[PDB]
Amino acid sequence: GSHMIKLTAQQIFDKLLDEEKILSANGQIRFFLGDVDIIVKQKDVVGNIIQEWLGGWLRKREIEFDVSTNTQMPPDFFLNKKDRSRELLEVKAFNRNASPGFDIADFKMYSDEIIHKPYMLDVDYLIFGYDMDDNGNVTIKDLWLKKVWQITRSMDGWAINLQVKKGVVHKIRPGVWYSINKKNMPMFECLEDFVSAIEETVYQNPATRHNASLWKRKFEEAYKKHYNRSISIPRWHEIAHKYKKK
Amino acid sequence: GSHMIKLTAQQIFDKLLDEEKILSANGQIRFFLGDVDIIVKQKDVVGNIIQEWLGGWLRKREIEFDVSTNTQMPPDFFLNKKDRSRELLEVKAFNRNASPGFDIADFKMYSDEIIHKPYMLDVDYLIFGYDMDDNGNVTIKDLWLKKVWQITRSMDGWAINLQVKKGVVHKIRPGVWYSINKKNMPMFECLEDFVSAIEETVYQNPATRHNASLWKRKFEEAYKKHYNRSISIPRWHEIAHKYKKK
Ligand SMILES: [K+]
Ligand SMILES: [K+]
Ligand code: NA
Ligand code: NA
Repeated sequence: GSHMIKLTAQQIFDKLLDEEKILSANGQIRFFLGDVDIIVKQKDVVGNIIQEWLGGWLRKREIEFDVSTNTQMPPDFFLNKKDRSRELLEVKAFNRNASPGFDIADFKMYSDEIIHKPYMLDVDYLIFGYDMDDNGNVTIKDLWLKKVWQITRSMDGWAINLQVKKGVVHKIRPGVWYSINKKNMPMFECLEDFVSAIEETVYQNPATRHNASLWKRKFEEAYKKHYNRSISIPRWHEIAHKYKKK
Repeated sequence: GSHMIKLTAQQIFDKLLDEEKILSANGQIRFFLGDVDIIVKQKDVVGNIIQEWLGGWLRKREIEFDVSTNTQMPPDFFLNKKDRSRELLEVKAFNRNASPGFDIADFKMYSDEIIHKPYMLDVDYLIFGYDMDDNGNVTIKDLWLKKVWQITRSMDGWAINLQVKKGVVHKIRPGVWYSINKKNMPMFECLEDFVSAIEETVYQNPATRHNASLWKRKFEEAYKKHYNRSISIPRWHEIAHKYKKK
C-alpha cells in the first residue's frame, strides 16, 4: 500500500549520489501533444524545474515532507512534518558552465528572519550543477549539500557579498565555493563569521541601519532560546582580514 | 526509406483538424531525469513550444519545408523550398482564456518589409488557441488559418492597432477576430484596407514619417512586379469610418 520513511538531508544527498546515480544519469524536457513529441531546449526552464523534480523524486520514494508556501525565503522542503524548525531543505540549481546564478535571499528580509528564526541558518542547500548540450540532453555534472555560510563570502565595499544597484542593497549573492583556484576572497569558515558579516552589513546598509544597534544581542538571545546554547558572534572588524584582500 | 510530400498551409490546417484530431487531442510538458518524470506547469513556455512542435509534426510526416533564420519577421516556415516568396507559414499561440498576447511585427520593420517583399502580406497564420488546466494537461481549444489583415484592426488614435508607449510606436498588435460580439472596431475586410492603414500609420508615426511621401506609389509598383497585377490602395480617410467608432 504505502510505507512512508522519514529521511534527513544527508541521507537524501547520499541516496541521490549512490542509489539514483545522479552524476551519470541522463534527462530531458519533452512536450507531448497528439501523437508527436519533441525535445524542449529552453535553457532557463531547467533551473526552475529541478526543484519540482526533487519533489517528484521524494514523493515517488514515499519520503515524508511538507512544501514551503513562501518562495522568497528558505526552505523549500520541510523533511520533518512534526518539527518545522529542523531538517530544512533548500534546492538550488545553476548551469555549471557559468558561475552560480541563484540568489540566497533578500538581505532586509533575511537579516530580520534570522533573529526571529535562527534555525534558518542550519538549512541545508542541495545544489544541482546542471548542463544541457545542443541536442537537449540534461545532465547533473555536480551535486552539493552545503550550509548558507559555506556558499557565501565577503565582497569589495560590503561585509557580505550582495547585489547592490545604485547604492541600494537587494539580495545576498553566493560565491564560487567549488573552485580549486584560491582567491583572496574565500567562503566563510564557520556560521559565526557569516553571522558577523550579516551583523555589520545591517549597519552598512542605510535601509537596515535603524535596527543595527540591538542586532547582536537580539540574535544571541534568540540563538540561545532555540538551541539552548550560547553563541559568540565575533566583531566583523577583527575577522574581516580573513575574507577581504587588505 | 523516405517519401517526402509538398503541402500547402490549407492542407496542413485541414490535416491537423481532421487527421491529427487536434481539437480533441491531449498533451503535456514533461521533465525526465534518472528514473523520475514529472509534469511541468509553467504556462508561458507552452506558446513558445507549439511552434517547435509543429516543426516536429511536419518533420515526422516527411513534409517538405525550410525554417526562418529571423525571429523578428514573418514567416516561420517556408512550405515551398524552391519558391521562398510563396507558401509562407507563421505559427502563433495564445492562451485561449485571455485575449491574443502575440505580436504581428515591429511596425517600422514591417512597413519597410512589405515594400521590398509585398508577398509577405499573403503569409498564412496558423494560430493555436491553447489552454492548460491545474493538472498541467494542455489542449488546443481552437485552431485558425488566417491572413494578417484578418487578425488586425484599427485603434483609437492610430490607423492600425499598435503598441504605443509614451508616444513611441512599437509592434503591430492583433485584434480579437474570433469574438461573435460585434464591436465598433472590426477586423480589416480585405488586404487593400489593411495596407491603407499601414500607409497612413507610416505618416502618423513620427519615426517612419520620412518615407511616407512616396510610400503608396512605391508599394503599388512593388506589388505589380511580384504579382504581375496592379493593386489599388484606397485613401485611409475614405475607408476609416468602417473601422473606427466616429
Ligand atoms: K530563496
Ligand atoms: K513575428
Ligand atoms: Na520558502
Ligand atoms: Na521569421
